[PDB]
Amino acid sequence: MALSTIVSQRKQIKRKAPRGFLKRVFKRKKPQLRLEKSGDLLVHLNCLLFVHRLAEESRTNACASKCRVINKEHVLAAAKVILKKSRG
Amino acid sequence: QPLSKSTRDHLQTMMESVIMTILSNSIKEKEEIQYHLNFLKKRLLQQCETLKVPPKKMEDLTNVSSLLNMERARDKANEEGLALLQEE
Amino acid sequence: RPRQDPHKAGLSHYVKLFSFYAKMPMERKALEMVEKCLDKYFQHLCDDLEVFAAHAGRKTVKPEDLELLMRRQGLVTDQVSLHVLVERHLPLEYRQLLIPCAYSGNSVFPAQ
Amino acid sequence: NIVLPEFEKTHLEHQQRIESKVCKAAIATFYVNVKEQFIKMLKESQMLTNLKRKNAKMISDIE
Amino acid sequence: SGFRKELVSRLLHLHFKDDKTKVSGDALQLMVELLKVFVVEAAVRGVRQAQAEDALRVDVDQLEKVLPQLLLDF
Amino acid sequence: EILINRLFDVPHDPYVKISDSFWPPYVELLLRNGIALRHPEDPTRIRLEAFHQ
Amino acid sequence: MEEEAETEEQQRFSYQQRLKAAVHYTVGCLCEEVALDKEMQFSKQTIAAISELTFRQCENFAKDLEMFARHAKRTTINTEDVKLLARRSNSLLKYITDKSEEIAQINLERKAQKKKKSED
Amino acid sequence: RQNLQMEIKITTVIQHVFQNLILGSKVNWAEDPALKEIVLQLEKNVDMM
DNA sequence: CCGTTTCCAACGAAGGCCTCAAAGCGGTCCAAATATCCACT
DNA sequence: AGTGGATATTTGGACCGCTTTGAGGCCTTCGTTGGAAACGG
Repeated sequence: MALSTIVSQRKQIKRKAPRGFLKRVFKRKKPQLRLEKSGDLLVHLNCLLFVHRLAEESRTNACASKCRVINKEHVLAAAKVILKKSRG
Repeated sequence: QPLSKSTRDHLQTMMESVIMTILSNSIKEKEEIQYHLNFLKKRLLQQCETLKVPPKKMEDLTNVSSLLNMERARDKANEEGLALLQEE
Repeated sequence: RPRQDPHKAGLSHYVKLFSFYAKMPMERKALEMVEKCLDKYFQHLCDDLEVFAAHAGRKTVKPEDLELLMRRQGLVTDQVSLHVLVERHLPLEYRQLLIPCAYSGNSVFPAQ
Repeated sequence: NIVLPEFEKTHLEHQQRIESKVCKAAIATFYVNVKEQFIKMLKESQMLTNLKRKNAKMISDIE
Repeated sequence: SGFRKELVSRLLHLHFKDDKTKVSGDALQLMVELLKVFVVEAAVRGVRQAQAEDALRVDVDQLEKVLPQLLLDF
Repeated sequence: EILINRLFDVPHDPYVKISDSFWPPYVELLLRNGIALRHPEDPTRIRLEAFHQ
Repeated sequence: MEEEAETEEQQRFSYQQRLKAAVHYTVGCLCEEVALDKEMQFSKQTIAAISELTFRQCENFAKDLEMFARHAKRTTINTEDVKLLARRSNSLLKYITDKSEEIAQINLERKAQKKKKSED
Repeated sequence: RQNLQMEIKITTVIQHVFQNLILGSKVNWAEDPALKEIVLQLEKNVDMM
């Protein structure tokens, strides 16, 4: 397999969430606010749902645009709608 | 042999549309005039149901003008081609 | 002698989750794209949480703000609440902390 | 072609019942509207069939 | 040549979850102008799509080409 | 007892709609301990796990 | 009992039809005043479609407004909920905020006139 | 025979329900022998009695 | 007696499956930072 | 919560058979096309 192409992961990594990374990001972005006890878990869940939406959209865009391998324009066009739908 | 229900639903949506547009300008005596309109519309539907007519055939009404234009273009093209061939 | 910044180390988890959910071979040029989209999404999420907390009248972020945001996103509704999504997508160690449960003489944890 | 006359006189089957001004105006307006629609759609149908058969004959002639 | 107050008042009251929730005057004033901005935006989007085609008139097709992203924005 | 009765009497439709009497603590306990299962289409209906099968 | 319920349902349906006709007249006026000075012509099907879609979107607007009002423990809707509802795209957000500034200076004018009348 | 089958099924269901309840209640059963006998007799089969 | 609609014979490519060879590296074993964490004070 | 000490983690090093892609063959089966024949004037 070429280094440019990555095969799909047959096994999923452990479902442990990087709570420290999310806390550090939320602190460096908005340091004036304070997150609650387990808000990072809800942020992780929202990120999981966003990634799932983006993945399915990129998959259908790549399979509908005469392609067996996900390219850059496919995920680009998927993000251009997913990012707009994810805000409210 | 009664007609097919395609022209029936076409007529019913056309009559709903014309009732709606004539009601758009109506200001006084709102509810009873539209009540009478739907009553007489259902009565005309019944009268069309009881009527009999020899069978005929055509397609949906949304593609009338487009098909007419395509047939006009094809007629002109065939005419000019036949004229050229005959002159030769 | 490898060197990895915490940002890429944090984003690699979601990148691998995306690669697993795609179920299709993906070019390497899409990884940085997914990372940039994740950064933009995190920025917009932080801004939305900030404005929601400001409108709520308090300085701290509470789970009702995230519930309102997910409801505006179309993910959470009155029938399909947040507990259903937590049970569907999260393991037991997080469900024990998020969803309240009673045991041992009506002892409820967390207090809800 | 045969359904059109009958429906036509249904016009005067309504005039004998309703008597209000604006109701009568709406009746006349929407009735002439649906009549125009009937005539135009049937004329378009006839012209479409004739044009189709003429196109078939003409392509046969050129071939 | 715009929306009326009673129109949108009925529209919002008949679609609410409970009639106990009331609408103030400034909110009702902003609602009609928001609806007007939305409809004029839809119209100008459709006509700009038609100009991208430079067709003869605006019909259902140019509308539905831009229709989804409009409500995706709103 | 209600869940067991619904499972044993109606074999092909053992789902029960969640009521106000079923407060979230006990329902969550039963769902976490694997005793009960939500309906795949609507979480408002729950059933008992078929242990004998 | 069912007959009276069905008559009330039909009365609500006639009310909805009147609202549809009114909003259709309004959107027709708007579209036919923008089309002429935007050098293009419109078809009636597009007018009907925009009418129906505006009617359907008003319900979503009402839902979002009631949600925003409930989130702040307020049974009445104010300008803050209408400003939050427009936060999806910043362009119309700024448009609505400057419109609220206009409403605010109008309220200032009304308050000044009321104080002047009370002075007399 | 049908009564035997029904009793076996009911007993299996009750056994599994009791086991899951004792597990989820988060109680120490080894200290109380009266419950220890039950939790030791729960797992064994019913038809081979 | 002759033109037209229709079923039948036939070439084809078309797709679907099978096989082999070549370039790649993921997986397994292994180093020594180093970073997650749990409570240290 | 700043300070701390410890132990599992992993990423770059190294190597072989599993891995997929590209190409060639070849087959069994539907379809478009030409034509003989029955029907209408």
